[PDB]
Amino acid sequence: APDEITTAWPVNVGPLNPHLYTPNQMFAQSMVYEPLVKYQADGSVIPWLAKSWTHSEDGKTWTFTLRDDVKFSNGEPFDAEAAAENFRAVLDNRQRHAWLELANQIVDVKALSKTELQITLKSAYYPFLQELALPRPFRFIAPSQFKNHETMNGIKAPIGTGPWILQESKLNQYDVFVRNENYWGEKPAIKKITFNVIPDPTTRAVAFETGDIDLLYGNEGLLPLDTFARFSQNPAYHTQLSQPIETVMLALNTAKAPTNELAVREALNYAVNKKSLIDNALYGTQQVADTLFAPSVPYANLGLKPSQYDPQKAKALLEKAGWTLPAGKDIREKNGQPLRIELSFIGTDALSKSMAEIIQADMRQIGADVSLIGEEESSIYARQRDGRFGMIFHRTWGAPYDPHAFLSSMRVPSHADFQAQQGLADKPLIDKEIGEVLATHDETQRQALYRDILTRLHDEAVYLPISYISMMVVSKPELGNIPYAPIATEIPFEQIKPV
Ligand SMILES: O=C(O)CC[C@@H](CC(=O)O)C(=O)O
Repeated sequence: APDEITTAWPVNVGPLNPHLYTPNQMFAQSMVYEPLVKYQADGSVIPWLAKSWTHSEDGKTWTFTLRDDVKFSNGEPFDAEAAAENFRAVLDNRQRHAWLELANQIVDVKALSKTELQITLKSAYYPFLQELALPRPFRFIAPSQFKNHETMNGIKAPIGTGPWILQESKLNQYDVFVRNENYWGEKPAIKKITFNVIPDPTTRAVAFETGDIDLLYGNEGLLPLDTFARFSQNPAYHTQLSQPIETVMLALNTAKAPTNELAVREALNYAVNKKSLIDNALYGTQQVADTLFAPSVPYANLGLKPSQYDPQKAKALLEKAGWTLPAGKDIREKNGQPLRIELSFIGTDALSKSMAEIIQADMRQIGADVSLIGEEESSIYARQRDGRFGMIFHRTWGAPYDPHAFLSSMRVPSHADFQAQQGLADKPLIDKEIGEVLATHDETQRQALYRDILTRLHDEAVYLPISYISMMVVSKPELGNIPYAPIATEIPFEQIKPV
């Protein structure tokens, strides 16, 4: 069966609720639901569901001209009314979509013609279109699929206008998608796709080796990085390491002891040996990260000073900061307390645990005792809102979120970044400039803003950049080159031309 292919994923696709996050896997959501406008690599956008559009001279009111020849998955019709209903459906939950400034920007939406769609915003929002193209929450599910007239409280059956229809899902085993025969665009060469739920990376590797897996698409965690290196040397397989897409780092808690002290945060930076960590835990397959964003990220090439591995400098800062060594002890104490710091991570994540132990051992050489708290992913995401952490693995989102959406998110008190930045005297001002960066049409004002924000976050040592990671692919040679989607979180299955 060429028309058909099997792949893998650590967890099920989820309910495929277009307007909800966890556990709805993004790539999947992007398979079923579509946007009015679609994101391009050049950073621009092309018309999609919205055939073309028009805007008020004052740029606050927008009117899109939808496609008529577009039928929802279940034969139903896609029109301005369903659209308005989705937006409305989404906005009824605006509070949680607070991270995406477009959310708290939509004044209201209403249906003009059967195909005319009018959107008015509080302001002439320049990130309007690029933010509609996102995988969520402004995608569309048939109105005839709510739990009342609400999607925030669940949906009926995941039906959209995508080219892929979730034909079947079975907890802990697989998720099946079939080609949507009544799609409005080009016909996807693959007719069926099957995702095998396989948590372990080593298992995913063997799974591929049996011949039962056509492809493996994911990030640094896909399969063990050394096996991937053996795999790329194998004539019968095919592998690919994309260039960096986002950065992984630790987030230090400024609003909590002892990470409430700039000295301790700076010292934590000079104590970790990135390379040794990278070469040893990531198998030299990814690259070292000095700043929150790589210099190749628009607006981020700021010449920020990299903190180099320097145990020497490390313990010197720490002591001047009042954390001295007591007779007969390896760990530093201040006014009675030891320099203990807890590091939370997904206990069942082989990668996090490794960098964890390395970091732990690195810190111990400067008199700091870090405790590893490997926990359920649910408790981890919990401590991120709660702010119950000392240090915490965290990562950016790749294009097109980085850097504007990811910054926007820092303002919302419902996330790790906000939480970690809390105890910063700069915070109020930083959030002020993020809203301003999202608000100015002047490129030079924008350049300066990103500079001020990113320089503060950097100088105040909020994070401990570790590495810029890549997307990897392992596939059967018959599938040819596996393309990358402009949106970092999507998998371009429709482009895969088998044999
Ligand atoms: O799914 C998205 O579009 C953004 C979700 C984001 C976390 C959040 O803001 O709740 C993330 O973890 O990437």
